[PDB]
Amino acid sequence: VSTHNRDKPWDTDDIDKWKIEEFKEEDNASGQPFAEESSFMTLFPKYRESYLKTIWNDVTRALDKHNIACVLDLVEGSMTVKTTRKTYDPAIILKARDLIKLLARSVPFPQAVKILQDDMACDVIKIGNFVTNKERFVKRRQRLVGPNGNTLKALELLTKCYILVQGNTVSAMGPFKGLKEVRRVVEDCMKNIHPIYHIKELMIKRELAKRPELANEDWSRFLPMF
RNA sequence: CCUACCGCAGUAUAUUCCUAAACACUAUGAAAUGACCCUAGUUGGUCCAUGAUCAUUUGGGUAAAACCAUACUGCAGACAUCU
Repeated sequence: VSTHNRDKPWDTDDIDKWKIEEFKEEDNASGQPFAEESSFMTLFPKYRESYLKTIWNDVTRALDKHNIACVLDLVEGSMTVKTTRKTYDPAIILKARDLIKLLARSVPFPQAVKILQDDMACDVIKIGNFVTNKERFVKRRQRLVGPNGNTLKALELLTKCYILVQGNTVSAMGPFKGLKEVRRVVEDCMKNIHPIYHIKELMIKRELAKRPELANEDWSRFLPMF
């Protein structure tokens, strides 16, 4: 019910709106760097520490590709990413903040480095606050993994996203629709709705998306209630 | 009578060619709207015809000296007259 909405004839259906253009150093017509240095700081758990000790230079090399300074201070236990004068991309500092958050949340660096690509996007879901009891929290966290990781793989097959369940956080790296789907699955799993309940619904949704006629109509009649 | 050690002065401590590297010079073309660096400036900093900063190869230069140890060579056995 989009009341009082004007028409948009300038929009073209042939143009791929989902397409993403690359960026270059000459892309900005200002010709000048950022006026103020912008930094993002995160903390990491102590058990990550030594692993970061062995990876950080490589991390710096990755940020050396994107002209972003980085620092890792063990005494505060913090990692900070800073924009530089040679930096020309305004969103790469946000992607570096996502990178250090993913590195703190136990995502390995060969997987975590791909967040610097424009296509990838990450979501960190906090699951410590849903239930207070320890045994129920452990059980519901094991529901996501299941036996031998299998349903977790199914969740990957549900979303085409890298999913890592560590401590109080679920880290998901992938497309935005898969991020929203795995957010739904993780929150409903922490609210004791079983993961297979959403896995079967996602499979039925994919089968309905296979048929364009079913995709035109509502899937709620065909799909079982949950 | 001789030999070795002892004293002092020397020589060698690998040699020749090619090549790699460092430092500096020299030859050629580029200079005052001169060149370089820094989240970078109401005049920032550094170098600069007393040669900066890039090239181009033009060719040659430097990498010692002293001492110890080892091996060899030579010089002398010296209390110093000299009026």
